[PDB]
Amino acid sequence: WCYEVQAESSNCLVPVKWGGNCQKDRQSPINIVTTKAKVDKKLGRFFFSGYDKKQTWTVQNNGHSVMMLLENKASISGGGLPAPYQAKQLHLHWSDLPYKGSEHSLDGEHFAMEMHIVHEKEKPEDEIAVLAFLVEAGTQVNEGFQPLVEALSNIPKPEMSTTMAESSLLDLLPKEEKLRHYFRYLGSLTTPTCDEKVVWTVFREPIQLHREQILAFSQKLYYDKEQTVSMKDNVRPLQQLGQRTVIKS
Ligand SMILES: CCN[C@H]1C[C@H](C)S(=O)(=O)c2sc(S(N)(=O)=O)cc21
Ligand SMILES: [Zn+2]
Repeated sequence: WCYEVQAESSNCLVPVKWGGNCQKDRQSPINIVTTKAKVDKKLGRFFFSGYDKKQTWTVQNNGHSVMMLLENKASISGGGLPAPYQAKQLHLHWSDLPYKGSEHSLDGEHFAMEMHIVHEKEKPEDEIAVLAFLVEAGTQVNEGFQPLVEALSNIPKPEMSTTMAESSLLDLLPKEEKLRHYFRYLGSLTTPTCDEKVVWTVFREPIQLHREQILAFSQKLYYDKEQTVSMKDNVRPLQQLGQRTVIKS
C-alpha cells in the first residue's frame, strides 16, 4: 500500500484502492463541522501520566511516517474515556504546503501537519485512542519539537532508527489549559488495514512550529531506501461521516 503521491514515482495500492476494512462505513479521517458537533458534558479534562518525564526516545522511519516508540512509558485517562490507555507510538502526517498536510479538517480548514499520539486501552470500537493535534506555521521555533526535528537527518531512509536527545511528550503539546476543548468521534485507523477500532480526539487548538521546522520533515525524509522520493503528502483522503455524530467538550 501507498499514498497517492508515491504512485507517480514508484520504482503499489493507492488510497482509493486500499482493501481490508478501508472501504467500510466508519472510516477516518473526516471533516468536522464544528457547529454540528454537540457539547457532551461527560467529555471532561484529560489527565496525563509520564508526559512530563524527560526520556531519550527511539524514533524511526517506517516508510510511511516518522514514529517515536513510546514503549508504554506514558498513559492517559479522563477525556471521557472508559479506562486508562497506554501510550504506544507518536507519528505525523504532513505536506510542504500549509493547507494540505492534515488528515482531519475543521469546518473545511486544513493544516500544515497533523500529529497522532497512539494509545491502547488497558483492560471493540475504542480499542485504540488517538490524540490528534493540528499543526500550523507560527512566528517562532517551537523548542519542544527541536529534539525530534534534529533527529530526522539520522533516519532519512525507511528502516533506519535513532535516539533523540532528552525530551518530554509535554514539550510537544499546547499548554494544558488549552487542551480542554476537543472533538470526539468513533472511527478507524487512517492506514491499512483501516480497522474500525479507534476512538478519536481532535484538539481545537493548533500547535505552532516555525516554517523551517515543518519543511525539515519533507527536506530530510524519504519514502524509499533509494532516496528519490521525498516523504510528504502522507495524508489519507477525507472519508464520509455517514450516520455517526461528532461530540465536543
Ligand atoms: C503505518 C500505519 N500503522 C498503523 C498500525 C499500527 C499498529 S497503529 O499504531 O495501530 C496505527 S495508528 C494509525 S493512525 N494514522 O490512524 O493514527 C495507523 C497505524
Ligand atoms: Zn496517523
